[PDB]
Amino acid sequence: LTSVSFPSWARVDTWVKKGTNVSAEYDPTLAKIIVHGKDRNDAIMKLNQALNETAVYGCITNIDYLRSIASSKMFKEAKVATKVLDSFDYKPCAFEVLAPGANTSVQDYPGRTGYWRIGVPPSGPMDSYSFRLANRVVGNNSKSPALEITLNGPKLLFHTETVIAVSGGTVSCTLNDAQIAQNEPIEVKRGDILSVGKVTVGCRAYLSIRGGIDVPEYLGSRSTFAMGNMGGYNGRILKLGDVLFLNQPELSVSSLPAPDFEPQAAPKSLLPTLSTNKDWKIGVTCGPHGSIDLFKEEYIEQFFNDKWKVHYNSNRFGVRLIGPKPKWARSDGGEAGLHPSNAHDYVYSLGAINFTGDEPVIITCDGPSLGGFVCQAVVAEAELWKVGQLTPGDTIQFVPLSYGVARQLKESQDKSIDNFEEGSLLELSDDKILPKYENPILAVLPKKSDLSPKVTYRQAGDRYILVEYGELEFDLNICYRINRLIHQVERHQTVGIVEMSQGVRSVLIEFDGSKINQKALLKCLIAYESEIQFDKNWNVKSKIFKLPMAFEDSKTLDCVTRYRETIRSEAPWLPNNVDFIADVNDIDRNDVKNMLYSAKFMVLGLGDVFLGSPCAVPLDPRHRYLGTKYNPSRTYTARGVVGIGGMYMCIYNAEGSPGGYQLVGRTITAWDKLVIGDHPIDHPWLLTPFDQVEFYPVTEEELEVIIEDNDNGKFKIDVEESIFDHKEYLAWINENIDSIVAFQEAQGGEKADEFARLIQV
Amino acid sequence: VGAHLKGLPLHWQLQKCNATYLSSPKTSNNYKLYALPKVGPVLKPGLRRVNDGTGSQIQLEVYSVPYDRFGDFIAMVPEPLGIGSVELESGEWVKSFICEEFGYTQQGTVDITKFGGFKPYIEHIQKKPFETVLIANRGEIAVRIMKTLKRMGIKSVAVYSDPDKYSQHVTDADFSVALHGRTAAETYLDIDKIINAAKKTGAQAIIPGYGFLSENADFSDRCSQENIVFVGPSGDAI
Amino acid sequence: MESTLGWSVQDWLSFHSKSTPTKSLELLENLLKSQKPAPEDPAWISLIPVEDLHHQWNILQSKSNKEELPLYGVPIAVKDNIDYKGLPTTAACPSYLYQPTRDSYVVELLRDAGAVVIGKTNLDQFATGLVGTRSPYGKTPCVFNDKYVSGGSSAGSASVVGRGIVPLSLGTDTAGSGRVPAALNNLIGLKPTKGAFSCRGVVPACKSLDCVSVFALNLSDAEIAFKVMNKPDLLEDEYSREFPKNPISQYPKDLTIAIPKEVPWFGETENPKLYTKAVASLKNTGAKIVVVDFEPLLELARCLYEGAWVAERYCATRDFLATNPPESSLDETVVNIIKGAVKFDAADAFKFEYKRQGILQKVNLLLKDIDVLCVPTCPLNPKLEEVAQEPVLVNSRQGTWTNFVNLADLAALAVPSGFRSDGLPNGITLIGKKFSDYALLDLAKRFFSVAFPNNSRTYGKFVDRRITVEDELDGPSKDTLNGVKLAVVGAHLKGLPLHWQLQKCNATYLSSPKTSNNYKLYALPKVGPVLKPGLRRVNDGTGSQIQLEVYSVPYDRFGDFIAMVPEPLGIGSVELESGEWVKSFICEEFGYTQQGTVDITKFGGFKPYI
Amino acid sequence: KNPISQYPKDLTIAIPKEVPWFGETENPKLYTKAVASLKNTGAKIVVVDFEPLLELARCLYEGAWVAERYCATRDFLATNPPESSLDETVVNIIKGAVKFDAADAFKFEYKRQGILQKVNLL
Repeated sequence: LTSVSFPSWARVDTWVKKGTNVSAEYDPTLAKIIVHGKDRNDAIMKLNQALNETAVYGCITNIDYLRSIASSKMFKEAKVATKVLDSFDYKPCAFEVLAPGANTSVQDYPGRTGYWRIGVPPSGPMDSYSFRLANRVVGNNSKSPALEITLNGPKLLFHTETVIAVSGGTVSCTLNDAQIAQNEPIEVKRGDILSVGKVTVGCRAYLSIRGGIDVPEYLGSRSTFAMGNMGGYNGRILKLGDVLFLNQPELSVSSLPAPDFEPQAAPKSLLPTLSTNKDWKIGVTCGPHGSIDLFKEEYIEQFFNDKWKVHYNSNRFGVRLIGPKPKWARSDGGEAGLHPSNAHDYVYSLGAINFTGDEPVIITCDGPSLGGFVCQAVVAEAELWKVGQLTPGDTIQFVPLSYGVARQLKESQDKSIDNFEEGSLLELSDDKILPKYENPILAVLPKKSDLSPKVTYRQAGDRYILVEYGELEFDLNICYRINRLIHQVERHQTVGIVEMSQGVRSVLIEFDGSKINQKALLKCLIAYESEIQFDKNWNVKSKIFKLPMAFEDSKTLDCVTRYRETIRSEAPWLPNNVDFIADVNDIDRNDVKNMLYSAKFMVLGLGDVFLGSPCAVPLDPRHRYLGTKYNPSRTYTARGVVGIGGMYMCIYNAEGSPGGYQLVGRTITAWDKLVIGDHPIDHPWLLTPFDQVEFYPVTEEELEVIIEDNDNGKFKIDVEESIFDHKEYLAWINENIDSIVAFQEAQGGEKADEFARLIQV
Repeated sequence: VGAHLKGLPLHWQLQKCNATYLSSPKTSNNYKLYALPKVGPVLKPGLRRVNDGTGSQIQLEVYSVPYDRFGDFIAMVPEPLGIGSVELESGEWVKSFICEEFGYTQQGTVDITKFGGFKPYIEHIQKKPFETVLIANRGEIAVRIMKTLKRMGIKSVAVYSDPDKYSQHVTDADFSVALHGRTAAETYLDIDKIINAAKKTGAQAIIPGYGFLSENADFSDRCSQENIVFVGPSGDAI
Repeated sequence: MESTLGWSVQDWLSFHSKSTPTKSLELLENLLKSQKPAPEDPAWISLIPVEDLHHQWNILQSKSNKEELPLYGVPIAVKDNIDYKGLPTTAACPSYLYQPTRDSYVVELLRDAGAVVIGKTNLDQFATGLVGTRSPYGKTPCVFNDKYVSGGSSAGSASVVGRGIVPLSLGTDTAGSGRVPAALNNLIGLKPTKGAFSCRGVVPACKSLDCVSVFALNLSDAEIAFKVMNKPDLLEDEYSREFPKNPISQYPKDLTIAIPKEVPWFGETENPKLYTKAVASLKNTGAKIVVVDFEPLLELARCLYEGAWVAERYCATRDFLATNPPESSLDETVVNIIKGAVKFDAADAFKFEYKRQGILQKVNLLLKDIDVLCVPTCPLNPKLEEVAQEPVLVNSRQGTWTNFVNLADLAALAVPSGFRSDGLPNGITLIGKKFSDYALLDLAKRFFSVAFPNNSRTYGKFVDRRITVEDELDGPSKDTLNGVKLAVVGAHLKGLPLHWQLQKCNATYLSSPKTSNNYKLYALPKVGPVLKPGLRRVNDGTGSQIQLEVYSVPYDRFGDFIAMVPEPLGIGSVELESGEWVKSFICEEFGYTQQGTVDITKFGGFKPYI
Repeated sequence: KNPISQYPKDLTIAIPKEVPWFGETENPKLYTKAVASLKNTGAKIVVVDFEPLLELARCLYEGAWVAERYCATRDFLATNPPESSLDETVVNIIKGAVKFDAADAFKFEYKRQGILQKVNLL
């Protein structure tokens, strides 16, 4: 059960709440809902309200069935008999999944916004334009949820009447076996079977229903995030047998937004132009890292000159690309990892083209947030829909685009959806395209003092400016500074700023171009930057987490095995990741297992990677080991796995997430989806920047006990509220300055460089 | 007149506002005292002044409440009550609790004037069947049986299968005993396990709910032949 | 473009709303350009660079609820006494100059509220004097006639406001420095309750007595500035103290205003006429005017002058004086005063503190039955050359009515009373007890409407403009309440004959909602010469919505209010239309169950029926 | 008016985080026992940092309050009365006041007010 609400004024005898696992073993009673009225009629009305007010989700229930009975003319007139219910006409205002399709999910738009700094992706439709067309064609409010069909669709039985439309890729669509048109409002009867087949052109299509689909919100949105078992129809793609409810105003008690518009065939000039031949031009804004401090000149040229092929390992987390190999400006990435694409983890832009080692991937709507590699360019907001229609084998070319042109396209899609009038859709055309890639570096502030470092402002998408502190280097003070920058925008309350996302030495700033333009935001930022005042003696509230971890358990090791037999079977960090850490740092593997159980990990940012996954750094500089992130990254990692990426530590809070850190052991997830855990945290992400994580040793089997206990809120997380005092820490550094320096001077050498050379292949 | 009397459970509210005890006089014979429908765990009287013949003298305690604090005091005074005035035996008028008409006109109001005061009556009101009781059940009935047990100050004992080790009724109970296994037959239905569970926890009685061993007469008889009281009918009747 | 001289705060905000971020930046740039520093305009010690104006304005744009910022883009001047981080701080002493790295808390608050600082403003050196002549940066003239003194020590700030460069400015006041220059320049001078405005980031000069102060052209703007800066700062200013809840907002029409038995004028003949007339005008507001011997207050004033309080100024400056800075940097009159502190040991400081406490006993006995003092702001309008001739005696006399206020923990508002024959202004200061600042403002409002009938009130040098709307007040914001929400239905309603009882207990009107559908209303048998309703909660079903007025009644005062409530009424709770429960008048059943009771529910309220 | 006459059975009683005894071994036992007794009345005991209060205390000693005695006694002392009438420890404490300006006295009054801000919040 995922959400459980009962009328508090009735008596309800139950044994369930948010969190409860309901099994099929004994008897499927959930609750007994008991009402007390002045007389039969008063009681029948009370019982209906109570039933209306009962929200239980996570299991199929008989609530709708109850509601219909409690509501019947039969029950009220008291024409009740032991026989009645056996011939009772029950019709769900709903459809039913006769077949699921390859990957069919409830989605909405703009999706799960508000939480990128945490690493909660928006989800929602992969091609947002078609999605919104589909909604509009049927006259839905734009917040209505719809189905995303991928590669091939479901066949659905409708138990009630409504209007339907399909938009997106080319798919043959059936209503009771007669072909049906895309982009038109189709009237569906009851007993009707709608079926949408294989997508011939593009990847995805969208099936809208007048009034939208009735599914509970999670974190503001009805969008499905499958990886996180979050949202949509009970956290997953549809299955044979599922039953989804609609919003018929007369037969419904629903909080879904009523339709705004009469249904209407989409004007054809407003339809998007899908490629015709598995080949695409895709507009991007240059940046953040398409600059020669990181990539060689000619590789930047090749990036935009050559075509990229879509790799079979592509999905909503991101679309992987095959093409030219990168020539790097640096020999390695220093402390953030040896491979030259490795970067002090910073928060990515939706649409960013992320170089996970020597291969790139487009970050899409189910995609990672706080990440450890450089990004070359970012698909323009309004161009992302193309990426949602790519299929393996497609070819693409990235086409440079100015901030302004990127806004033009976007605004044209909004005007197209809002008015729904021929001719208002703008699309890529040669006079819209920059002659040559431009410089992503918008401005550089020089270093002024020890606590006020150089600032580098990089263009990072249609929607963001990346602010980078310092040289490519970690320094705790910069983390407090980022906190102060954020504070200066709040003090200042800036109009137009959507969300600021903390990374290790950076912060990503998302804006609304309709409220503030790129140039304006740049200047306010340059300016607030000089208002930041603080001294080396700062302090912060800091929660200290003590978390059980199994060293190199079976599921951690199996994650590497899967990576060896599926992606790269050997590399300098293979076959065993811990042996790599040990070898490149010249220590014993058990020295690595000692540090993990002694080091104090300060959380620097969240969503590395997904659902509040932390990026942390040992507070002891002698606990910072050389390393590297995978090249290329894994596609799969187990829930609770602990990683080490260069000197940084992460906990993969989600099951089945791509990952690039060196795998070392396993904890419990620091994401409590239903906030049922036994801790004092009020939202799902348990950690906050400046918190501290310490590990203590448990056995694999002792950890599986803890894991089950914690999923049911019967495990008592060891958390203490305290205060991190930078002046106390500076103090501590001195009382160990000599140890620290001796450790630091002796860290790299020729051996680490051979590794950096091999790692780069 | 009510819960603010010395020894009753809202008296503290007078000490909070730095009140000072003055005296214990009675109203004139012009009042009637009603015990309002109990809702909270605090029972509350309401005074009613009458144009006669029928009022009596009710006992009161009179306090000096600083001018400075009276605000703090009335904020703690909920519907249907209020502060008005009352006439003492002596003829002096004095601030006092009064009560809306609506108040003493609810179902469940009892006319309490006979007792002359509110203390008398809370004494004319003021018996544990078992000390610890085991529930031979799971789910919703277990939870409901435990609410009553709790309210009765009776210690409760859960029993659970392995899929139920995390269920409400296990949480709610004072004590619990893992039966080991998954199926109905493996656990809840296994008389030997159940009776051992009640032994192990020193439960004087077992209450079965419905389903499972509820209408099982061997079980009712096992309880009897074991000196554990089956809360249900005899094995014979069953 | 467009003239900006003599704009109210509201004038400025209106411009900003209907203008663009760029044309409003230009207006301030243009204002900044017209100002001159140094000796050319003695009023300004220093002015911001154009870059700083940009910085402040970028800072400002940065804010996302502009149009909720009560001083959005409003320019202000601040006494060079008070830190603003964009400019140096000087205390009118060239070699004392220093650069603060941080704003006054007070400045910081005004900026948070949207204001832009334009410059630091000239003052008697180290804020020592009431004349404004004691600055090596120049003698600031009276805004009306350059032969005359501007008044001090907040001289720049008065000048600047008086000619409408800027609608608000900051000063400081120990013993008159925020009151005297208001009188001499036709301004409002607000001297708030001690510790209300933080003194964090102002250079100490009589720390234990000192207040930040405000100049304005009108009551409205003085009020907005007060609301902005009246903020605690306990851990950073040892004399900061939090305003209490439920501040009074109006004196009764009835209030007792004390005036002095003996009013020395020291030869001056014009100013007495303004004072006499001003007293006449207060009488006409309905105030009770009482003539009172101000002996104890003058003993208190003398204690200031005789005592060791000068050692406070010396304490704040001796390290610096021992630096032996260039003589030309110093005002000699100021420095000689400050060095008078050397002849007092610790034992002396105590002896005088003892005497001060003794006088205050007498002063507190005197003020117990008085609401307000009405005092001439100052006896003279000194000529520049007159204070050159007698550089100490003029000063002493200008402090006749100002020196005892802070020692007595009082608040004060200097307010115009009109013009003398020779076209110079003067006025009165109204002195109230601790935390009366809001009521003083309102009392000024009421004074103004009689003294300046038919909207005939001038401001600053603007002798031919009229106050229309700009002297009106919001009163204290709901922020400040802490009381019982009380619904009245009967004789306590606005306009009926027990409303006064709410005013006596310092109630505040909140709203006028109706009950839910559950109530009847009765008229009870009249016995007094007042007729009285009783509310009845009902549920057969047959109730109406009865009309109510709802008031916030301070918690410490509710005792006083309920004590006035006789049988058969009482205070219980009632249900409003919206479902909220709220304290209210109720009625014993016996009350509306008498012969003579009339069912009044029909009228929906008690007004309709009476 | 209305002076309180009773603390609640609940009252919050503060004791110091640091209790210096300067070598004394017997008296700590009584203090411990006494705190136990207070707990047992139903009072809530909270351990609290008394620094600012001891900071206030030292001001009486280091500060210029000693000048109050000198103020109260100097006219007499200047008579130079017979040494044997005077106790030397006292008179020397009192003559220590000479080392304070008016200015000094204020400087210390300021610090006192600053501590009291902290103490009244505490």
